[PDB]
Amino acid sequence: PPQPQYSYHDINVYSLAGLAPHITLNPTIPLFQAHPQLKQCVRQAIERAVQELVHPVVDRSIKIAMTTCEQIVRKDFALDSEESRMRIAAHHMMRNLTAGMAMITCREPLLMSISTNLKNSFASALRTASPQQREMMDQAAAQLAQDNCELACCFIQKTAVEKAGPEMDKRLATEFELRKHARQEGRRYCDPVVLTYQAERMPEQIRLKVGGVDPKQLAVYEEFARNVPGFLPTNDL
Amino acid sequence: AADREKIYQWINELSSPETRENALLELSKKRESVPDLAPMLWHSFGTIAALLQEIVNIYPSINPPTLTAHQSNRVCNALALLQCVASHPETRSAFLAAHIPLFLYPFLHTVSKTRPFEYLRLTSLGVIGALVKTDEQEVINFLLTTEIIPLCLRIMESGSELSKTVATFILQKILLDDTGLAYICQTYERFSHVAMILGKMVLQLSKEPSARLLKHVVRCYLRLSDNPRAREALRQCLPDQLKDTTFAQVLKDDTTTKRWLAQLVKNLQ
Repeated sequence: PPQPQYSYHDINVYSLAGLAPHITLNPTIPLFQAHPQLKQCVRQAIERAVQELVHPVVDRSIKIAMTTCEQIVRKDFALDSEESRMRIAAHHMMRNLTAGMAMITCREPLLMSISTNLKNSFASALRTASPQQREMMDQAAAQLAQDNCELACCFIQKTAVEKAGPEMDKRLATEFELRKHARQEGRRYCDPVVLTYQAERMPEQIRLKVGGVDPKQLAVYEEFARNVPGFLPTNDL
Repeated sequence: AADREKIYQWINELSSPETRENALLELSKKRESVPDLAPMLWHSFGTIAALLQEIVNIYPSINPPTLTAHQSNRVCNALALLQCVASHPETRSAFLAAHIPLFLYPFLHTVSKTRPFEYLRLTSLGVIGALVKTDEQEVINFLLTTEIIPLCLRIMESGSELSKTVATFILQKILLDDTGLAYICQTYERFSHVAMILGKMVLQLSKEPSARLLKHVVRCYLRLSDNPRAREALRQCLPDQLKDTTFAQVLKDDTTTKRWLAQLVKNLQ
C-alpha cells in the first residue's frame, strides 16, 4: 500500500547537505516534549550514519548487481551487432538492480547506526541520564531511526546508481569491442554459439532475431528505467 | 501444435508489465507439462530480466515488512519459473553463472511470520533446493562463497515445518559434498553453530513429529560424523533423544532413517 516518499531528483547527493531539508522530527516524541533542544542533534547523527555506510553499501551493491546484469545483457543482445541498444539497456538494468541491492543492504545497518548515534548524542548533551529518560532516549532514537531510514537509504541508493553506470560501461568494453572490430572487417557481430542455438533449437515465435529486436520486446528494459525501487516512477511530466 | 503455440505467446507477454502477471500465472501452471520450458524462458529475449524485475520490485515491501498475499503470489509465480530454470540440465550452469540466486537471499533473510512472507521464503528455498538436487559440485562451490548457510540455519530453527525441511535438505546437500563438510568443520565456531541448531531441532521434533524433517536432521548428523573432529564433539553433545527410544515409534516404518541413526551411533565409537 505505501508508495515511496521521494523522487530520484528530490535528493541531491553531491554532498551530505542534501539530507537536512528532508529530516523528520515527530513533535510528539516524549523525549522531545521534555527537551525540545535535543532536536538540534538529529541532523548530525544522521549525516554521520550515512557517511560511515555509504561507500561499503555502494561498493557491495554494485558488486552484487554487476555480474548478474553483465551476463543477462550479454545473453539478450548476443545477436545484436549494434552497441547502442546494448549499452542503454545495460545502463537501465544495472542502475535498477544496484538501487535494489543498495536498499536491501543498508536499511538494517542504517537503523542500527542512526539509533546508536542518536542515543550517544542524547546521552552526552543531556547530560547525565535517568532510568525514565534513557527509556525516552531509546524510544526516541529507535523511532527517529525508523522515521529517517528511507531518506538515508535513498541518499545511499542514489550514490550507488550514479556510480553504477560507468562501472557497467567498463565491464562491457570487450562486448563493445567485439561489435566494433566486426564492423571494421565489414560484417555484423553475431555470437556464433547463440546464432546456431537460436536458428536450430528456438521456436520461431520466441527466437532472437538476427535481423533485430522488435521495439515491443524491449519493454522489460524500459521498465527498469521507469521504475527504480525506493523512488517514485517516471512519467511524461 | 495448438497448445504449444499457446505457450509461446505467454512467454512473449512476460516482457511487458501489462500482460506479465497473467503470463506468470499461466506459465507457472504448465511447467510440469512443458519439459523444455526452462531453455525457452532462458534463451528468449528479456524474459529472465523480467523475472528479476519481479523479484527486485518487491524489495521495497520487504523492509519494513508490508508484503501482501497478492504481491507474494505474484512474485512466487516468477520464482516458480526460476526454479524450473534452476533444475534444467541445459540452463542450470548459466543460471548459476548469472548469480541469480543472490537476488533471492534478501527474501531468505526476512523474519516476518505472516503467510505472505512464509510462502515467499518457502518458494525461494525451493529454487535453491532445485539447484542442489542436480548434484553439481559447481552449485555447492557457489553456495559456499555466498553465505547461504547462516540463512538456512535461521530458517531451520524458526520456519514452518515445510521451510525447515527444505532448508535442512539444502544443508544436507552442502554437507554431503566433501568441500562442504570441510568448510563447516573448518572451525569450532562454524561446527558448533550447526550442531547447536540441529540439537534444538531434535528437541522440537520430540514434541512434534515430522518424519521428513527428522530424516534430514539425522542425515546431517551422520554426515557430520565422517569428520574426525566432528565425531569427537558429537560424542559429547549428541542429543539424548537420538540415543534413547524417543523416536523409535515414528521410525519403525522408516528403515532408511533407522539405518542412518544406527550408523551414526556406531560411528561415534
